[PDB]
Amino acid sequence: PQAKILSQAPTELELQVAQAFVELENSSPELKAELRPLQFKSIREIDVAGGKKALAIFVPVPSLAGFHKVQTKLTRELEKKFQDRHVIFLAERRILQKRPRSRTLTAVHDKILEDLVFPTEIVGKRVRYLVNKIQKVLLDSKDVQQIDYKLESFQAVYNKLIVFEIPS
Amino acid sequence: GRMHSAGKGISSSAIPYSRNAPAWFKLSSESVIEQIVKYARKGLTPSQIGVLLRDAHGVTQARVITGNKIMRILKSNGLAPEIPEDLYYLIKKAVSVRKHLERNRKDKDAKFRLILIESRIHRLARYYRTVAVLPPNWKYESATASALVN
Amino acid sequence: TRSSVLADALNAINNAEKTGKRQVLIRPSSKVIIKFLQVMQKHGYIGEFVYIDDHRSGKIVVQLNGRLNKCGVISPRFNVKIGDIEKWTANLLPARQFGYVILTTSAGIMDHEEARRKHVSGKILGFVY
Amino acid sequence: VLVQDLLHPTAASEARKHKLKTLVQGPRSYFLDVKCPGCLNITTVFSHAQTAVTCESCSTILCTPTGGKAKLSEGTSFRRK
Amino acid sequence: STELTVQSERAFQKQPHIFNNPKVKTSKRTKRWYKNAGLGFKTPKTAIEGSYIDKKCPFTGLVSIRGKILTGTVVSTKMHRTIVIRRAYLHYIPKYNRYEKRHKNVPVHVSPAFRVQVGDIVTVGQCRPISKTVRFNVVKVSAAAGKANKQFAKF
RNA sequence: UUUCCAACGGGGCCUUUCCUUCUGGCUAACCAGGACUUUUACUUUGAAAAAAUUAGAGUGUUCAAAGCAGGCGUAUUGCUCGAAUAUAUUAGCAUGGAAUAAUAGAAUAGGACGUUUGGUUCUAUUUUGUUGGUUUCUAGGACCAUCGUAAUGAUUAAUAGGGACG
RNA sequence: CUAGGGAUCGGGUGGUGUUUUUUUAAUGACCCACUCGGCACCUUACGAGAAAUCAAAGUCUUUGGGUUCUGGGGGGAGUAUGG
Repeated sequence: PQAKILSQAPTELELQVAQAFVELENSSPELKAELRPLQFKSIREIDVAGGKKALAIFVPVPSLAGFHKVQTKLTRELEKKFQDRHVIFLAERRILQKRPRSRTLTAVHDKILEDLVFPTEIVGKRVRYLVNKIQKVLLDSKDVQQIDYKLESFQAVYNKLIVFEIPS
Repeated sequence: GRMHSAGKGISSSAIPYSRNAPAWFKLSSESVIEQIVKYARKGLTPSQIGVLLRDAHGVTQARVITGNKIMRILKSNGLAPEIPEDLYYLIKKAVSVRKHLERNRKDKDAKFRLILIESRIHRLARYYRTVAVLPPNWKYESATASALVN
Repeated sequence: TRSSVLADALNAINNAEKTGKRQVLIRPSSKVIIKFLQVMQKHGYIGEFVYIDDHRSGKIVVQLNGRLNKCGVISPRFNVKIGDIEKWTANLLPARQFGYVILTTSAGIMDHEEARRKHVSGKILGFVY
Repeated sequence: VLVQDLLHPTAASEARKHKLKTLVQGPRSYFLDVKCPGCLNITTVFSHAQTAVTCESCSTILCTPTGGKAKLSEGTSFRRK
Repeated sequence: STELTVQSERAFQKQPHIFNNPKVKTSKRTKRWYKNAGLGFKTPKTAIEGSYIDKKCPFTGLVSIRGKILTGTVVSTKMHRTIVIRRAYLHYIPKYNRYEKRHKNVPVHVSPAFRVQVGDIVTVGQCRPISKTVRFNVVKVSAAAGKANKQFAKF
């Protein structure tokens, strides 16, 4: 949980899985220049039924623009070392002395709404009332590469702080 | 429901749910921003910019893949227009009507068609004095509604 | 113009129920109308409803069982004291032992008897059955 | 209408019925990524174009603008999506 | 206008009974009596460090603050050392359960310590009667223009 | 009242639900102390609303309309009940309530989290030695040189309008 | 918002779509469908109205989407008077 490629914002669990934190500055010519600047704040494991923990990796905001070009590859490269545990990269957004309007308290987790998955976007909320209780919200897609199979932990991820029935 | 026209109309630009660049367009935001900056230094009105080079270079809009809208673009460049895009071309309509007003004197609908354009320029000058993008000392006038476009 | 979206609500459901539907598509809609209809579902005059969303106003679909005979906005949205809600009962309600005017107030939105229970009285919204 | 939610209708019944009247809004027209007969460079003109495309190699006007959608000069290779 | 060395009137404006000591001349060089206005008012720093006199200033002169305090917006500063505010309110009628827009003009004396503009927001307090119309005196200027000093130099 | 099954309430707290900072009584229960997660419109609880009118105990004025009057033994030299409350919006004065309508912050980031640092207005409860010309470190505000800070500001593009072009 | 329609006209599309002929569906125009604009029609009237009738002269005693101007029995009288 120690070593190298962060700017030293530590948590007590970084290195038991993460050769990407130690030795992908060694197996990369230019992902060397990509992973080495990046930070992440903290790591929470969250139990979903089956002894199945999701790791809420608190990546900051300035590590999403080029990180989208490696999130297609890295979410299964910790599925190559530890299994029946899961990696989900979350970002942190402003709650809105003097406070503005734009990204207030639910628009905080409106960009923590699409960012369970990538890259197929959204189609809209479908919120049920007496079955604001179960809160349907759907997507439309072009492809399926991290939607439609790991979503049944993502159901338990979101609605405490795009609910996961999607007809392709 | 139209003002000043008494008709019904739908001139459509509708937008579906998804916000970000969905499926196929492979450029970064910097590429389309520098494309719009290339377009902006050509020195034309933002209507003429969009109508050509949203249509000839695969640009979707100037807000979805770009992020900064066009009048925000030009004010970060030093080429922000005097009176932005629409009040100018409504003064251009006033130019056309007032130059036809003295081709022939008794074109009586031209007296009626200037009033509607003049009224909409009054509303636009008043709204642009509201949010303080027009300076509130100058007032729109017919003695400046034919020497300010051409 | 839809000066009151809450008015060009249930008038639409008048034109659905009097014309005999089971649903209607309400667009626009607000949290005014959303909590209005949550209050109506809590009373169960109308049945289940769902808010579906766009990146525009939004739509609501209602699945009642008929018991919505008439609703209506009581615009302009008069401001009422505690004793004066009971004036507004006997003007425009069927009988004493049922029927609800509802209210927006600084305690949110609730009918005039929950106003009598939770001991305020605020601005009018409509009458519902 | 009797008993079906309007997430659950016959789907494509209102799909061509003037985009915004549908259950949500979805635009009518389409994108094309096509290449000219003068460069074989992918020149994305919009389907309902309003601009007469000068070629990127030649000066040939490779489309003529019309209402509805525009009228291209022949020699443009099409493919799907 | 008044040209501090403020004695453009026929009679020397001064603080009454305050006595600039002429025999002893030493490191004092400022004998200016000022009072708190009461009620938690920050005194204006012109009044501490000014040469004007204004008998009816609530910070330097022989008036007092009592009873009422009133908000509003300025209008018509074309008098001298006084403004007029106008307060809008909604009269009530129970025939129709409805309201009615009305306004009232209050002619209120203003200090030279504050400097105002037609359209600001004032807070005034009641005083002893000053003239026929005036029973008030300007005591707080909550100008809410919006910082247009260099706002036109915009990105 | 021992009390098994569910139901109506708000609170202590919690699943980013800040519910704050401020420390002597102190080892936040609550009392001084610096800012509120903005100000009006609205409403809720007090207070002011003269007595006489209007509503009502109780009183066999013989019922009453009235009236606030009066009842009881060994009448042995006395005993003893009263003369309520309801009401009266705006305006005015106090506090929450947290919708509605209003007013908009942070488009310069010449701004906040700045727990930061040269420098500016400073400074005497002071300790100075008793009291006043000559001083600092120094308690308590602001910014330029100046960058460290968390999640740094663009609520929509309307089956509402205004442009362009076809 | 609802009926229910075969056409219209102003636009947009082309069916292994039918013929003169650009070459089966080109110029144009068609059967079958589909869209918004203008002009109309007639049905059962759910709703009305006193009634002729009205898809709005509706969703008003189950009375409140927003806003403007008029009427209070007949006359005398749109008369006098004044602006």
